Amino acid sequence: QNHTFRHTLFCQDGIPNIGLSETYDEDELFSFDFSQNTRVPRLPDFAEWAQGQGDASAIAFDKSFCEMLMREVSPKLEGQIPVSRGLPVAEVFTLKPLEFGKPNTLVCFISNLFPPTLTVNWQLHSAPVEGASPTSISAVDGLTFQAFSYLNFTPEPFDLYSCTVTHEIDRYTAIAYWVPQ
Amino acid sequence: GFVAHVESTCVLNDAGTPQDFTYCVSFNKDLLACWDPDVGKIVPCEFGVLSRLAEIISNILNEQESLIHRLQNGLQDCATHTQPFWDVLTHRTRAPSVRVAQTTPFNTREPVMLACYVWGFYPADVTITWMKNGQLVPSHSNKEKTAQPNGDWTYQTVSYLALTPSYGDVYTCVVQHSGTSEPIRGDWTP
Ligand SMILES: *[C@@H]1O[C@H](CO)[C@@H](O)[C@H](O)[C@H]1NC(C)=O
Ligand SMILES: *[C@@H]1O[C@H](CO)[C@@H](O)[C@H](O)[C@H]1NC(C)=O
Repeated sequence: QNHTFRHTLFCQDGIPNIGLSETYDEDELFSFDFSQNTRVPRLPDFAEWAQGQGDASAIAFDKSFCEMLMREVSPKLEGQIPVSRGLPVAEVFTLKPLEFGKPNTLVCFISNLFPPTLTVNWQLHSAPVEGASPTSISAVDGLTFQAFSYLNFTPEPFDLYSCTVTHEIDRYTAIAYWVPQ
Repeated sequence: GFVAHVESTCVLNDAGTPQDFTYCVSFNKDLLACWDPDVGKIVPCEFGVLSRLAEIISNILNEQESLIHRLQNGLQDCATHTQPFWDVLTHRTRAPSVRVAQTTPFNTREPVMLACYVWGFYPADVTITWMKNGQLVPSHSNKEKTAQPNGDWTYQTVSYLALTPSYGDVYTCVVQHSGTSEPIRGDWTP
C-alpha cells in the first residue's frame, strides 16, 4: 500500500549543529556526512544507492536556508519566546531473548529527543564500560528525533547495565536500567 | 537553542508511483510554511505568534527560481530518486523467530504467565494468537505492544498469556508475519 520516504534536514546550535536524515517507514535509510559531503548507509545493504542520487544542489540550498535562519531569526527572538524542549526517555532491552552465557546485544532506545543533542554512556554497576557503538540520531515523524546505542555483551545472572543519556550537554540526564529479566 | 527543519516528505505506493509531495520549513517546533502545488507557491501555515516570520520565510523561498522549479518538478524526482532501491525496500523481509517461555506473573492471579517472544522481523506488521490444545484462546490479559523498532532495521515484540498448568495441556503461540506465508509456532507444555 503506502510508504513514506522522509528527507529531513535540520540545523540548531550544539552537538550536531546540522544534520540530514532520510528514512522510509520510519527506519533510517542513511544520514549525511557534511564533512566528506556524502550520505552514510545505516546498513551496507544500502551503500550503492547512497552513492549516486547527485541531488547535492538541493542539499546545498536547503543547508544554506537552514543556517540562514539560525543566523538571523534566532538572535532576534532568543529569550523573546520559549524553547520547545522535549524531555528524553530511555529504555533498555536485548536484541534477542535472554540466554545466559550466550552472546547478546543491549539496546538503549532514546525517544522524545528534542533537541537532537545528547551523549550516551553505559555502565555496569556504575563501573563505566566501552565497546558501545556510536549513538545514531534519526529524524522521526512530527519533527522529532530518536536515537539508539547498541552494546554487545554476554548476559549473566548478576549483571546490571545502565544507559545514561545526558541531554543538552549538562541540563537533564536520564538513566535506564536493565537487569536479567 | 532553536532548531529548524527543512522537511520534504515523499509518499509513494508499491511499484514506485508518487502519491503526494511536500516541502516545509519549521523553526522551533512550530511549523512555518509549506509548498502548495495548487497555488504553485510556498504558502504559510501556523499563524501563531510567529505569523509575521511565516510570510517572510515563504517570500524568500518564493523568489528563488531553482527552489520553485525544484519543487514544481518534485513528484517526477520522487520516482527517479527512489527507483533504484524502491523494489528492494518494498520487497525486503526478515522472517520472525519465536520462542515461548514462562515469566514472573504480571497482572492477574494465575500461577503461570507465558511469554511469546517474537523477534528479528521486518516489516513491523505482525499478528500473534494463542492456542490451548489446538484451540484458539480469546484475549484477556493478552497484552502485547506495538512492535518495538531495533533501529537494526528489525523489530520485536512480546505476547503474554496467563494460565493454570494441567498436564496434557499444550499452549502454542501462532505468529503470522506479513513477510512470510508460513505461520510460525512455538508450543509449551507443563
Ligand atoms: C496513502 O494513504 C492512503 C491509504 O493507503 C492512500 O489512498 C493515499 O493515496 C496515500 N496518501 C496520500 C496523502 O496520497
Ligand atoms: C556486535 O557483534 C556483531 C557481530 O559480531 C558486530 O558486527 C558488531 O560490530 C559488534 N559490536 C557492535 C558494537 O556492533
